[PDB]
Amino acid sequence: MVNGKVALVTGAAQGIGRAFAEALLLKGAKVALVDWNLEAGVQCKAALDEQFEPQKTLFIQCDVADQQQLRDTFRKVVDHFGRLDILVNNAGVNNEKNWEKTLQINLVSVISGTYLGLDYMSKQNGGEGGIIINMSSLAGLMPVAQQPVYCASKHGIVGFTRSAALAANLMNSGVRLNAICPGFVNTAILESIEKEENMGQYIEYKDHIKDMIKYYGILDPPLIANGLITLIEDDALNGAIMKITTSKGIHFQDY
Amino acid sequence: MVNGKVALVTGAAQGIGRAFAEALLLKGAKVALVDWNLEAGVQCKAALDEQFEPQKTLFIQCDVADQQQLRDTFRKVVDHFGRLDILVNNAGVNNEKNWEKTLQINLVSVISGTYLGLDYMSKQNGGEGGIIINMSSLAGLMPVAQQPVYCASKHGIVGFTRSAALAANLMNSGVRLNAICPGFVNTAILESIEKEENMGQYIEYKDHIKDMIKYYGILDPPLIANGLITLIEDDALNGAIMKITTSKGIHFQDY
Ligand SMILES: NC(=O)C1=CN([C@@H]2O[C@H](COP(=O)(O)OP(=O)(O)OC[C@H]3O[C@@H](n4cnc5c(N)ncnc54)[C@H](O)[C@@H]3O)[C@@H](O)[C@H]2O)C=CC1
Ligand SMILES: NC(=O)C1=CN([C@@H]2O[C@H](COP(=O)(O)OP(=O)(O)OC[C@H]3O[C@@H](n4cnc5c(N)ncnc54)[C@H](O)[C@@H]3O)[C@@H](O)[C@H]2O)C=CC1
Ligand SMILES: Cn1ccc2cc(-c3cnc4ccc(C(=O)N5CCCCC5)cc4n3)ccc2c1=O
Ligand SMILES: Cn1ccc2cc(-c3cnc4ccc(C(=O)N5CCCCC5)cc4n3)ccc2c1=O
Repeated sequence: MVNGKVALVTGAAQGIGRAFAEALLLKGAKVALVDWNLEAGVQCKAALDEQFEPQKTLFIQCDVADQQQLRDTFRKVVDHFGRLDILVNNAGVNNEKNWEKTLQINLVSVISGTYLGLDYMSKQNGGEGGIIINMSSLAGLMPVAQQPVYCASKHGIVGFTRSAALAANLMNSGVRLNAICPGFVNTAILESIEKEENMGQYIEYKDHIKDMIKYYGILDPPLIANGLITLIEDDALNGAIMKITTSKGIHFQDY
Repeated sequence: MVNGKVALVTGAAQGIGRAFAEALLLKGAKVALVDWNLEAGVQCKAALDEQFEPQKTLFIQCDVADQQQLRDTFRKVVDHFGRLDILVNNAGVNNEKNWEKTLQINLVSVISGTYLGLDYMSKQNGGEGGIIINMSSLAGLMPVAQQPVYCASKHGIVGFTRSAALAANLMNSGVRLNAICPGFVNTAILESIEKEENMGQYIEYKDHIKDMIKYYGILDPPLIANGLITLIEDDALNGAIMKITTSKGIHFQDY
């Protein structure tokens, strides 16, 4: 069940994040959208208000790269609603010129948010348990030539997820950690490859990514949401890596 | 071959780095030791001077985390031996309490050093070619419960190496990138898993990894040097993952 549970989704004003938020609110959940984009977040919240209830959503503007901001955002989330049951970490960028910030946002922020969610969720620290869902890509399971740091960040995310799952199992925290790896999703992050200001030296080789995209296909963000509702609804699923593609669909990386 | 080539090996004051430096100097290559430990580097340099020629070693104190020092160390290394031919990125600290520093030292520093090596080594830019070998662990392709962020860093190293190999093949830089994934190697980093000021919250489960170490045995740093020499000697090896264990031995991750 999801009804009555509090969900905290990072970067949920557009793309996959807002699809996750819509799915969670459809199943019934008080949802906190945190995002560093003020206008995008306000527009997303005002759109979600029209079909859902006004009081089941809460927008917070914060940069997940900052640590004090993330801690204070978690403080506001748990203060407003009251608890925390689902934590989805999907705030990624495709900047290769400033790859340091890309690594700080994709990987460091994921681990920091996971630790904060364990702080506010683990039974040892006081809580009932829950789920923490980390969003990686198939780049975390296979190499991508035109974006090395993004591949490294996704690999780090998947490794950290499938190790922290075993850790949390050992610590009796009651928190189950799973990772979601989509293929290509029709979002804005897909048009970033076409620009050199966040691609840099690899802007000359952006055609290979387009060829791969055409060969495989493009996934609707709603379908990705069906993955999130599938891991949450299953209690006996800890550390499993969800893979979403076109031909196969929603399956798992049998390790 | 490395009969007269120049190698920048990282973290060569002690442990695996010292074995790499000894092997390379035995083969005939000038070696630039880099370390953040003044005394540990000075003693290693004195020993290597007493063994090999005085002029084939150059010790430079630098913290690989600091970007300015790292780019101001490559400058002196290339301003001393003239060229750069081998780049061994080997600098890992196990510290889960300050996991931000661990991530910065293990993953960010390796990527920055690889980018500097491509800047100073790519055939199209001003160079001739060479090899960049990033040191990883078997935890780079397996989950480890008692150290999640270390697993994430190693997964990032593996993914970045695998992707950057294809990238460098695509840009015609002539630089070959490979990664090494040893098992348990008898060094001074295994004593850090028995320290609560170094492992933090996972110090109650160090027995689980100690059981694994006793089970798979331990490895001699000379074997990792043999693996490095095997990687460098073969010109048809780009992106191959180097696995060293005690039963199979030196072999490759067949992806
Ligand atoms: N869209 C795709 O085709 C794929 C995306 N993913 C992953 O899904 C995640 C999100 O999906 P996208 O398609 O990229 O959506 P997107 O284009 O909407 O980008 C994610 C959103 O997160 C927010 N965000 C970014 N950096 C942030 C930060 N530092 N602090 C707070 N909020 C921040 C922004 O609102 C941004 O629009 C990313 O981590 C991405 O790597 C996974 C596989 C493929
Ligand atoms: N020893 C083992 O059993 C395993 C080790 N490794 C890898 O080997 C490396 C560790 O070397 P070991 O010989 O095992 O032990 P070690 O800890 O003695 O070697 C690492 C050395 O690197 C240097 N170093 C650390 N941080 C630095 C920094 N920021 N700047 C400059 N120098 C720095 C220090 O001199 C340090 O002693 C790591 O890269 C680790 O991932 C891989 C698999 C298992
Ligand atoms: C059957 N099959 C087999 C292989 C396969 C591989 C991929 C596949 C392969 N490289 C990828 C590299 C990067 C990303 C990614 O995160 N991006 C894109 C760029 C913008 C940022 C967001 C996704 C990828 N996705 C997708 C589908 C299939 C597939 O359906
Ligand atoms: C046949 N076989 C099969 C599996 C296997 C697994 C490992 C194996 C399994 N977890 C590992 C986890 C971490 C590290 C590591 O980097 N540390 C240790 C801690 C201090 C920092 C440095 C190495 C590991 N090494 C080793 C050998 C075999 C092996 O020989």
